[PDB]
Amino acid sequence: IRTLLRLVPAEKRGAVAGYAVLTLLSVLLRAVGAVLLIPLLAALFSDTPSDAWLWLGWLTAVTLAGWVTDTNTARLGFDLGFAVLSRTQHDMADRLPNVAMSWFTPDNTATARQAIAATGPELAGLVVNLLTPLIGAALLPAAIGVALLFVSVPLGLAALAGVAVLFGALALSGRLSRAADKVAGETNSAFTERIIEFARTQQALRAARRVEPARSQVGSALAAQHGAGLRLLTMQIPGQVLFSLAGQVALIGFAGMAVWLTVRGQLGVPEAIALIVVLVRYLEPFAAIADLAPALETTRATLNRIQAVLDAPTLPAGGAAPSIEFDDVRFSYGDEVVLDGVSFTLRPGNTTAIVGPSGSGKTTILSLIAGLQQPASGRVLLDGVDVTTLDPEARRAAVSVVFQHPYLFDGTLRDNVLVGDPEADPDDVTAAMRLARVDELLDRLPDGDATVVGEGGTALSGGERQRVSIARALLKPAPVLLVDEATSALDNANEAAVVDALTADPRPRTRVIVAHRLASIRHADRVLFVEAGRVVEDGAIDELLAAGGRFAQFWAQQQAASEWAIGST
Amino acid sequence: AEAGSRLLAPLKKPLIVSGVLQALITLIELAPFVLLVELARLLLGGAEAERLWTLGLTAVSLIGLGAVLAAAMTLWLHRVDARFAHELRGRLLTKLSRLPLGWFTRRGSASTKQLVQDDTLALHYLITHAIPDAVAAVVAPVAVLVYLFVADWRVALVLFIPVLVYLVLMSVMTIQSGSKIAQAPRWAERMGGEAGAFLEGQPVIRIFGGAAASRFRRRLDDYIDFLVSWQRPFVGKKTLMDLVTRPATFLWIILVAGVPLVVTGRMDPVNLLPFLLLGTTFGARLLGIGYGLSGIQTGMLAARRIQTVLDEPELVVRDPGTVELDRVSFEYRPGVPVIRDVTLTLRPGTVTALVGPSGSGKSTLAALVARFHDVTQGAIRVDGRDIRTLTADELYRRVGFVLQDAQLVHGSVAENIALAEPDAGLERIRTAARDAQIHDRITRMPDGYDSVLGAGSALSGGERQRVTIARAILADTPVLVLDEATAFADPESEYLVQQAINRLTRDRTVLVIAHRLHTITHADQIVVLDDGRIVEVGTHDELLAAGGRYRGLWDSG
Ligand SMILES: Nc1ncnc2c1ncn2[C@@H]1O[C@H](COP(=O)(O)OP(=O)(O)OP(O)(O)=S)[C@@H](O)[C@H]1O
Ligand SMILES: Nc1ncnc2c1ncn2[C@@H]1O[C@H](COP(=O)(O)OP(=O)(O)OP(O)(O)=S)[C@@H](O)[C@H]1O
Repeated sequence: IRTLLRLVPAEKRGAVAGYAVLTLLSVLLRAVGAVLLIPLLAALFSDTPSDAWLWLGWLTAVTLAGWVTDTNTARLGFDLGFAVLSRTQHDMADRLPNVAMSWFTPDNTATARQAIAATGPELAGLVVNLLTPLIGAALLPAAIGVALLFVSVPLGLAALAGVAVLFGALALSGRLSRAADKVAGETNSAFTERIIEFARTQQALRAARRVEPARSQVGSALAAQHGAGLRLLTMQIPGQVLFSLAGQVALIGFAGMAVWLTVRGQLGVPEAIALIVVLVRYLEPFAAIADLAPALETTRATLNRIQAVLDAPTLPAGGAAPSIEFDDVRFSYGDEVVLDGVSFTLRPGNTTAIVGPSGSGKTTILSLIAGLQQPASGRVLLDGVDVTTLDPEARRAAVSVVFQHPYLFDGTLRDNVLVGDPEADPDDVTAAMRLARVDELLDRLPDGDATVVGEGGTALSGGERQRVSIARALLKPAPVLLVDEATSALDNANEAAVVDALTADPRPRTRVIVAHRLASIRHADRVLFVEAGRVVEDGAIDELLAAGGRFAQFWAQQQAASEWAIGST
Repeated sequence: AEAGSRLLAPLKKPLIVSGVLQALITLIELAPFVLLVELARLLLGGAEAERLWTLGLTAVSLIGLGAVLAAAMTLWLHRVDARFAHELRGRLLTKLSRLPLGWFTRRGSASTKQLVQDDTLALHYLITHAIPDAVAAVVAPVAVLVYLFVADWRVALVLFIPVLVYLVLMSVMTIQSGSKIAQAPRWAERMGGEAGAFLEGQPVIRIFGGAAASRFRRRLDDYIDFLVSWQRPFVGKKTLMDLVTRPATFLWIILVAGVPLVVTGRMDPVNLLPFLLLGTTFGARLLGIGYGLSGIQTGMLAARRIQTVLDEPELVVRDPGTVELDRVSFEYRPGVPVIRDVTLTLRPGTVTALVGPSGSGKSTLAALVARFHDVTQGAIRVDGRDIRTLTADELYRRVGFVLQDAQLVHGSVAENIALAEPDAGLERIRTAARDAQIHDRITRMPDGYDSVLGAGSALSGGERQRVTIARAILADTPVLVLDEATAFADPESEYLVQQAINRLTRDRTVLVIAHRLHTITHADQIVVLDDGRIVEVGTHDELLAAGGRYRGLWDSG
């Protein structure tokens, strides 16, 4: 795999060169240790075994050299494995904040989580557990085959061709094995896919009293599919049997060829036995590759994940209230379109209040305003400057956001609040906590503003989490304050905090609120009713109410809904 | 431990026969490495070509027999595996139709997906691959050792030098690193959780930035340093242990122990050939036992999970809509009460609201009312009959429920609405949909009422909830457990769902699980729960006048 050349750090390139040359030396020494069995066993089986001492001395000298080179390569392997683990992990961790948000699809999120989490021990010992044995076992049959040219041209040539034949057999065996595993997984998933539907709809089937017909139907379907399911996996039989049979047939071929050359007189009987033994050394590495094949597959999967994360797209580079303006902006989550020629302008300082149906691109519009994503077409302007051309520091310093989810981390409530502006003085922090009505939560907490807000530290409910999120947003000195509402009716103090944020905040900054209830948009200077990704009504509150349009219907629905009570009309 | 074996009890004899066949196949696999020793015995004798042709025939026959036996054994094993797996899926199907409905709302345990799809596949791999592979990996080294000892015990003993040194270094490394290897999985799951948190909180880093990245980077650096400090001091032990078991070292030991014997005449030179053929790779063969044992362990864990499922406690059947709770007490986990001696009487036609703080256990009592679980103490009577003596159909034609996370069944919209009463005509389905404030949207869909629903469709949450409410309207259940969170599940369509619930609560003994206090002031009864026990009961006015916990909750609202 060629990705490893990029993964290894630049300061360890000399270690890579030393590892490569020492691995070639190790394979050469093992080949000489194996090919030295030809004269050694020729002398041992002869009528004067005393001649075997010299070749045994040479063999044990080669074995000592092999031990020295092998321990050197093992030391280099541990060093390089730890180094490449550190380099890959740090590069992956630094890359992700710069990765564009469009890349974070749930499958991509899963792959990145797997790459960060499960790649510690594997990449730690990758180069020692996999690369060195794999390279040794791959090159040693070729080394012995080439080295046997001098002993016998036809025998060496046949062994060298057998290298290619047996590697082809290994590749075919791997193909059939993984294909059979895929087929097995597919049939199991197909059989159980109806049990998942039976378990998912168990409440609906039980309550509707259809559990007995549904269960009988599922069982009959399983039986019917199993009746025809006895024809599967005809290609699993040559999965591993094919490779072992190929290896044993190659062994019999080499032994028979040695016997034939003995009959033809080109080789002596002792050297024929020695060649049988050496050509059994020749086939021995191929078993090691087959044993290492699953680990190679897992390593290939992990390296594919690391390559996918490392190749993710990157965002290009480039205190009064800005005027946020849209010019035919279009955006799409792949193929589905979320905006279509949306164009509007927000006056600086006027608290715009986006509203509309769900899945209409409200949160998407806020995200494009905040620069999390970019417009697939058109422009997103902040005071006439395109958002894409903003500097990264200016990109961070321009917009503050309250997300739908709170996005809190384990730690003190205070430290959560300061991330809006860690250099902020205590006065600004107190102002932010008051405007967010976090001081009421401080009475609840035992340790005050230093209380840990992690799940293991303190289990805060939705209202408290949203209040600290509002404090985070208010603390930061961003000239734009987006408030993507996720306000819960279980906490009226959250609604009061949002109203204070849109009203009590003294900083003169434009604000955009994506609201569900009428508690917040009462103080809206203008409204954008966004339906199906296109602004259908725009204007002031009272203007839209007088017009009797869609926003008037929405106002009537929400106002009537707030006065709802069960058991009376 | 016995649970894992109990699932595979009927496959005792087939597994033993498969193991015997695999032992035979492995012994046949090593046959040519004995025929080669016989060939060396034969060539040195210089016998006729016939005595070598017969040996070639024997080798060809043995490899062919090995291939045929492997094919037949894997065919038979796959057939038996399919036969058993179909039975297992049939037995899991019935269990899912008799586990209590609360079992499916579990947490802290594997989902049904991993539990039926992945674990059954793991059992398939256990039966077909892991057991035969492990039997092979155990039979091969034992047979090789026996053959080498039969050849010449003097040279067979020196192969215990590298093997025993490998064992000694392995044991020293294991005991020296017991604490770290015990602690390693905790670090792994901690880093996995931290990586998930770092990926989840990406937008905050995008806008706010700050120390969010450094917090994860410190954890990553600590994990890398932990791995390095764990494995760095064991570089020497690991590399020496790797060197000792290599085939080249075995070959050198074999020759150094054999040439002195052969040259001195104490050993036949042919008797050394078994060691050079089979014994040199003995280290890799002994290293392979652990892989097979790991495979068996991985399969048996899945067997354990499935058997733990098949022995869950399934719902026992013992023996004008009024519901009586009589000294009810419930414990999800033993020794951890969640409901403690609650008494109630949902009078007929009275909307008995249920209210309390988060984590008070108010949803649990409604769950017991619908018999999502069985009350450990006391009894719950519906119409004067204990729910525990009511079969499922008789219970659920009396006590319906409209709870959170409404589920749709694969079929037409006229099937989802008419699941309770499929025989209801299309006009009855239409007027039920009108009552649920969903007839407007259904007619807007292209196929109309025949549109196929399922895992995913064109309807959002606030529309499938109204479809389920239409189903509950058409079921005509006198009692009705209700989760008030469905009102604001989709805040856009709150008004329509509220109209649907108002129509659903017409003349039914309803038990509203109230989260919002202001939607209860007209309730004929209110129950204040905390810590799993009833505190204050009465109407809105009486509870407020009492100056109790309800007044505090109302003021906080
Ligand atoms: N990560 C995502 N992957 C795929 N589709 C998405 C994703 N996020 C949003 N969508 C879809 O994009 C469309 C627009 O959704 P949003 O941008 O959230 O607009 P929205 O109306 O504010 O959504 P909600 O429900 O009100 S939060 C909808 O069809 C969403 O289902
Ligand atoms: N299966 C369970 N295992 C362990 N604890 C459980 C289980 N089910 C409920 N609990 C406990 O029961 C308490 C909450 O009861 P629930 O009725 O499930 O939730 P809740 O009280 O209704 O929360 P809300 O916000 O009021 S709906 C907590 O202490 C939970 O830990």
